[PDB]
Amino acid sequence: SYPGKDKNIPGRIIEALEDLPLSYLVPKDGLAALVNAPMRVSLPFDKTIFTSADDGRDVNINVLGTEKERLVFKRPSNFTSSANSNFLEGLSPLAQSVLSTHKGLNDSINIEKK
Amino acid sequence: ENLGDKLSISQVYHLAQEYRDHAYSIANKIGSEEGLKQYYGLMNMSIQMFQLLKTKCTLSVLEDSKVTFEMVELLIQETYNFDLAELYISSLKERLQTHQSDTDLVEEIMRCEFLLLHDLPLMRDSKFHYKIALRNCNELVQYMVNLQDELYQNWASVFQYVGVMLCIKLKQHRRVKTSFHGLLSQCREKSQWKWFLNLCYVNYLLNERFPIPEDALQELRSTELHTVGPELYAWKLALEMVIQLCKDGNITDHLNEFKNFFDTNKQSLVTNEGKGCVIKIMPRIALKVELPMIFHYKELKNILLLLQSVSYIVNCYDEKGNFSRKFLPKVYSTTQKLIKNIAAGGVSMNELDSRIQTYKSILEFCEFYKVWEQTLLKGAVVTTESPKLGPSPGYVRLLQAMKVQFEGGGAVEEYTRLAQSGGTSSEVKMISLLNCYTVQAARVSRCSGDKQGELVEQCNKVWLQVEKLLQETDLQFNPIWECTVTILWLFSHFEPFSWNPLPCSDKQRAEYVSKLREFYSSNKFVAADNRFKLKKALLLQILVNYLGGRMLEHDLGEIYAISAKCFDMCRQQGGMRKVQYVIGIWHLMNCTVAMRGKDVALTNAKLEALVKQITSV
Amino acid sequence: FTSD
Repeated sequence: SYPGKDKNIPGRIIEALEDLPLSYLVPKDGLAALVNAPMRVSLPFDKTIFTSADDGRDVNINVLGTEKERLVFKRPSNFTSSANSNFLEGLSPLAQSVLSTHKGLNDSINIEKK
Repeated sequence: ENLGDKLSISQVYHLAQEYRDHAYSIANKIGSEEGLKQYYGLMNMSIQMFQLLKTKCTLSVLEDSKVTFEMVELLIQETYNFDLAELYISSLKERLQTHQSDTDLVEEIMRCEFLLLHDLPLMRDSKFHYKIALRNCNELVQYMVNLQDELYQNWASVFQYVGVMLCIKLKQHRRVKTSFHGLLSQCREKSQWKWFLNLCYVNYLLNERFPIPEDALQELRSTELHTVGPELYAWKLALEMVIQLCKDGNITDHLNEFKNFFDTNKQSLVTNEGKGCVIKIMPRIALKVELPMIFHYKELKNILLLLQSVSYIVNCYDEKGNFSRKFLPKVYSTTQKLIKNIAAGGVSMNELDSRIQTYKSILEFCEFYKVWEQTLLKGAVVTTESPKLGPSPGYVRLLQAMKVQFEGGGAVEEYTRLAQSGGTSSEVKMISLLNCYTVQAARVSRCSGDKQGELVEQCNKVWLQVEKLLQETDLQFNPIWECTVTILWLFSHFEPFSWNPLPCSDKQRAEYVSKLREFYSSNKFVAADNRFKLKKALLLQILVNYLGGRMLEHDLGEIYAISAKCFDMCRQQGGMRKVQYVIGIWHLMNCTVAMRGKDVALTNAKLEALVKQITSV
Repeated sequence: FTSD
């Protein structure tokens, strides 16, 4: 003969748990994968070429239009800097010209999938 | 006056190298849709330059190689032209194989296979291609072991590892476990190679929650710092830490070995930061390993704290959980400082892109384990916002099913659906199954016989899915898990814990009751040191002592001290009132029997106020 | 504890 006996309250421990999820079981799903990823295993190829200035070969780099290919670049998931605060400065002069020259091919294409 | 269009060959090639390496310096500076076309402009140029040298020049076999490689590296890391990059690598290979008997071309030819069988199929991420890469990678290995030279035995071991890494991607988990052992069994003992491959095995099992076989566990403990070097060793330490956190063990010894390590090797991870780990298997067989979270000193302490913080989640109420409510947000800021201050390079923008994406997942773990610490301490799901997938499969619809069970809604629908779909981890499958068996067993007791024929039916199913997913995972060695299995069997197969206890043999009672004694004898309010001790989980400790005090205690002063305690504990976390009540009836008997007069009076008032609240509006 |  105890209080609320007559009421509709659980009387046995298994019943007290119907609206109690075993929340002391904290899931660790994914934490090991956080150690293990991202992971790169790569193979260096450390060998110089075109050090011998002895080279009488020379090239006329007027690329652009001239098998098959049509390169498509990867739309990255994040910007790598936040916009809350031009990138050719530092290029050597030969380089900067070639880029002004072939400004037409810098009509690339960025897309995404896998 | 200078030329710009009839250049030496070394100038053409050094211009491809400059356009690339300039992109590698503005990679962490892209903030706009514009700046992206600048970055990929500099890469477009570098790729088409390397193509010029290949078509408009005559190159030696070594120049075709170092050039074709440098170009393919960019096709692979910057475009989706995987079919194309595979053309260049197969052509370069087929050429090198014409000269291969009058010139030494093994390093180049192996490096080609590595691109066809490892680097490319991973970036592709296509089950069809993986299935082909493996066909080929096996054909390669099965062919090289028939060459007795010491080089070809070491390269087969390299492609035996490429063979495994693919099976993991193809989720052919038996092949994975079989090969990893055949590979490790052949590697020269106590070698940095075997110890790296082994670190890969252990970490593979943890990702699938598979139980870690004994030899591998000793191989991990026996890793020597001076044969494996501070990068691979900080990985060995990370794995042991994670092994404890998984069996809910104690991590004090581990956080201290990490401190002994850090006191003598911190500069190795800061000064050497960037240069990676190189595993010299042989003269001219050296593999580079980059593990960014584990190898760079700052990045490691941030991971390492989130683990220390996930262990103390269950302590929550008033001590070690004060460590978690203090240090989970610092993970979030120190993780946020690693994103704002990300620096190139000189790696792809997309390398830095994915290292950001891992940092963004670490952010989502924190916004989760705060919602969990809020559901322990308060007995309800804060649910909140929406636009998150949960840092794992359906941690959202687990959190959302729990919010249904909390609301008395049963959630038998949600927990079966969550444990039915193949995408969910094996652990979350189990948490969903136990909560099911708990709700189904609760009904067998508190339901009539009309609904019970169907509900005795369900309780049997759901119990065996639990017998299963427990026996094939590493949870079977987590004491908090084995004990919760005991608690629930006894509660459902014994009166007065179920109104309609489920049938069982005398032998099965002898089993489980003898179990509970080991747990009870070792966790009862008289604390020791062994494999049966439990983290101070409140709900768990309370049920262990109600259950255990009620079945194994015979003295009456003893039984009064215990029920007095259990009863007072229940206030420590929210959402406990209906358990506090069933405990107070129990204390109320023990008081009346022991004639503790006043106690029978107070406990009546305490139970009157609980009935008032349990039936509130 | 807690470095920088």
